[PDB]
Amino acid sequence: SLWNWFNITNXLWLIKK
Amino acid sequence: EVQLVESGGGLVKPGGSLRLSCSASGFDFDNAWMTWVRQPPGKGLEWVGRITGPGEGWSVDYAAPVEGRFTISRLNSINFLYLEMNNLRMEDSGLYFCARTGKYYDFWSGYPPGEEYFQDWGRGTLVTVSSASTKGPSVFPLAPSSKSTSGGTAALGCLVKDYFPEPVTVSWNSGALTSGVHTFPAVLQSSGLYSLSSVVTVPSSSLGTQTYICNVNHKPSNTKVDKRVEPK
Amino acid sequence: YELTQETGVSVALGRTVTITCRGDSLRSHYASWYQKKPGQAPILLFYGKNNRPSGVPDRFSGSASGNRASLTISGAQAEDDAEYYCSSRDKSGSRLSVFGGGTKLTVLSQPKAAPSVTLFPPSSEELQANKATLVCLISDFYPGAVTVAWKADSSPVKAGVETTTPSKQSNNKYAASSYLSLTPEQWKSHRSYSCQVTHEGSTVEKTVAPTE
Repeated sequence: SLWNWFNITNXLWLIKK
Repeated sequence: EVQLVESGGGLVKPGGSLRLSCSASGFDFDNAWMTWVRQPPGKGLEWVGRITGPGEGWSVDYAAPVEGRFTISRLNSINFLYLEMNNLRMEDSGLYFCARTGKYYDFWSGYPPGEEYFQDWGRGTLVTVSSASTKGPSVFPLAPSSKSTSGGTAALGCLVKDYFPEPVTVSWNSGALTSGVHTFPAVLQSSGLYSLSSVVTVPSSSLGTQTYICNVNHKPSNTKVDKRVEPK
Repeated sequence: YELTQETGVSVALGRTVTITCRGDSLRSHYASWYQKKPGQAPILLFYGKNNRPSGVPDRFSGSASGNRASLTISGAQAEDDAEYYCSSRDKSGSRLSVFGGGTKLTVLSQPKAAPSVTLFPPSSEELQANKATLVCLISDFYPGAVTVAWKADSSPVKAGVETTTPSKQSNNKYAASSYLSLTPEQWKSHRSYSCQVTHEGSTVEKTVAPTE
């Protein structure tokens, strides 16, 4: 599930690095 | 359009329990994040805990001094937020708010899990925690004198001491006297009893002609006292 | 509280003022500001990088640099006289939120007024109850920021002092009250008791004595 806000904010930050 | 109404607050003994309710309407309550926030008397706001939406499995995070004692729950069917409180301490006073929590996270500068902001708030409900029992006010007169006079006008009043719980309404001369009268806010002593003062300014050339009586009323203890203040 | 704000800041009418909020977590997280008036619900003023909610006037603007977050109010109006709190994460990468110490914004809409002090010695009726309470009343001053000190003879009084927070009067001026609880023995043991009230650099002192 991608609907965990914590999973999304974490999903989005690694894509910087 | 958004409406928030808290309820269930009141007086309670230390170690006791209480469940606060909060109704919501005018928005999608089922997916909205909710947060309880309290303000101790004479102090600022304090984050209690947050309940998430469906996407996060309704996960709940509490504060450090709160966790292990409080419990947050919600009923999306009736749109009601609940805050169960167990082993209540005196520090848990006095006022509790419920707020609609928003979610923010800038992609280029934000850091997970981002930040939480609160868009809408309610009036909040008052939760008083004390071990003190009901008591009647002890009235004492603040007699005017050379130590308490200034020009044509003089100052005299009453000292409503040791009463519980709030409030105490003080009038003068059966409410006829309202001009120049000032009722100070009450102070909470370390003993757990309230105390205030009701003063009134009057001409010095009226002490012989007019008599002054303060009318103290304390409904929590069912006590009315009519105290006449005379010069020394 | 790991987020620190100013205790109290004052500003003239129609001028700019900037309050700040300091914290280690602010290096990684933004901060949201809220306006708080006594007996009223808080209101979201600003949040994130550059997001101002609708309904909030454009004079409110936020910023962030290092471990500090600032809220600037260009051309502050009279009704801006209120309390303000900044909210953010307690730690970097934490799921918990936390507020700051809070800042009282003093907008001088009215002209600064001198406090009227009156000191009442323990009434004989109270003394018969084996109690003695010195009542020091303060009223009609602006802004609501006064310092009260008690003295036995020339010596400052440490414990036994309880003071209220300045509250709005009918004429929007401020008033407070201080009490000094003493035992009848202590009341009669000293030559005189004083009640020093400081306000905006000025100090008023009233004195009472056991005699007469």
